[PDB]
Amino acid sequence: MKNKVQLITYADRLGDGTIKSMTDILRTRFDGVYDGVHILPFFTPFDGADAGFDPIDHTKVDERLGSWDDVAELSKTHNIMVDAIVNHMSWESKQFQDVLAKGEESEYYPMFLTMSSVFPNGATEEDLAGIYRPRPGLPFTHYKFAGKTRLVWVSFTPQQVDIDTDSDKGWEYLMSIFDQMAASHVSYIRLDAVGYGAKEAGTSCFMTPKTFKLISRLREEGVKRGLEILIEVHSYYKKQVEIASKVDRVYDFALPPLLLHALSTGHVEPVAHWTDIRPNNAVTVLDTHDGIGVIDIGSDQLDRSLKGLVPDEDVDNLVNTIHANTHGESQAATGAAASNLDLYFVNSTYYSALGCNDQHYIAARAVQFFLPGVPQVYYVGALAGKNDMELLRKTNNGRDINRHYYSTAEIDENLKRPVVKALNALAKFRNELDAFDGTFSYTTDDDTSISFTWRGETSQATLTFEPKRGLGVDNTTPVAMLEWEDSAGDHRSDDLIANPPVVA
Repeated sequence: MKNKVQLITYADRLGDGTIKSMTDILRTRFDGVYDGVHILPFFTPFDGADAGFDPIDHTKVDERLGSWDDVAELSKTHNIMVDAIVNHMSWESKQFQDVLAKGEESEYYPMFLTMSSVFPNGATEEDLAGIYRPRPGLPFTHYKFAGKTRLVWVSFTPQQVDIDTDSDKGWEYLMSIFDQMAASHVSYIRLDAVGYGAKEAGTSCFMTPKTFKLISRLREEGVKRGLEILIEVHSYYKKQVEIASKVDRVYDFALPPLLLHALSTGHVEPVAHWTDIRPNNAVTVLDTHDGIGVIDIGSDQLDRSLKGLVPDEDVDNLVNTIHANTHGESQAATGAAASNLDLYFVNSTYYSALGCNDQHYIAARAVQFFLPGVPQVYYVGALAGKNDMELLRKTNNGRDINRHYYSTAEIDENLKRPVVKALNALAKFRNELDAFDGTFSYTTDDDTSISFTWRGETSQATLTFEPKRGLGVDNTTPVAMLEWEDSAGDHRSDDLIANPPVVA
């Protein structure tokens, strides 16, 4: 994966509402800032229950957004990341509908998992009780094949039926997705829910040895077609290190809450600990299209005795600090859980979660960019966007607080803001200084300071991070200082908003 900053966006929420327009914005408003883009699911339909992640036909661009030719056009200037939903598909798909009608006589019967597919011999209570669940209850719902009631395996909703990724028909379907992505010159494939894609009786059915076999099989199919795969898994931070040592690339989901904690408390030991052990074959983010995940630095949720990167209490204080910093907005957007250790995510933009503090926000991005891994900026954060309470009240979907629709006019207005201009200059710096294509090191005081250093062929840069200096949502003291060396010698910026860095 290219070592340049990327944008994460919906095609329809950045510009006039189409892939073509989104491409226009990227090329004219963000030249040299974002060199690639993750286009969130744009298949048919894009505007369903789960905002693109529940398509009926994964292989067809929603014609309201554009066409595969539009993707191919974009590929001429940007590396493109797209989602491949490999674990399940719509119960309204023609394949599953054919099974409801014809049952075992269906061409696609072997394509879908039932309880019997995994447990042809029965299941004990321990067999079912042990399955790792992203949703309450057991992963089964009732469908009638012809007229016989079957328990279909459903990891998420009853409308999303799990495919047998070991079946010929299942693999044929997955490769039809890969083939279309290759034909339109996609570079990167985000494998959604791949951690659930392998079922094996007696195991948790989540990231088991069979799952890694499945991931390695997808990788090889991808390389044959010019595709690189990326896995998206939220798990206890020790699992994450284990997982990343077996796959090409993962997300760094610990960093977003680690930086909220650091900027709110002044403590840098957790960030230093994570820097020391974290997987470096990573994609770095602060915001995503989902909520801010706190699961990723807390205790293991199956065995709470495995403690996270900060004590349980600091996990709880991180949730409540977002609530305070947003003056209740994220409370309205986040469903309660009777305890914040039971939370998985907090619904809020990252800018709003920091209380809209520009110095803190740019510092957070700077740390992101200086840690090994490919950085991504979510489009709301690219525009330093505040919680969208109007859309939230209109849709009652909590995650829409962080999914504002940006018209081209709103984009240009926000490009006028010094915090946004600081972020664009910072990404340009991260793309243009060859120090980042070199070797990484870091030093630390104890709990006061941590310095990230990249030394390359013709350049060097060191980012010092001191949240202790500017505690408080209203503070204007910089907490990130920058020094670097380029063609024009030694340079320094003690304020990344007022004196954003530029490379010779």
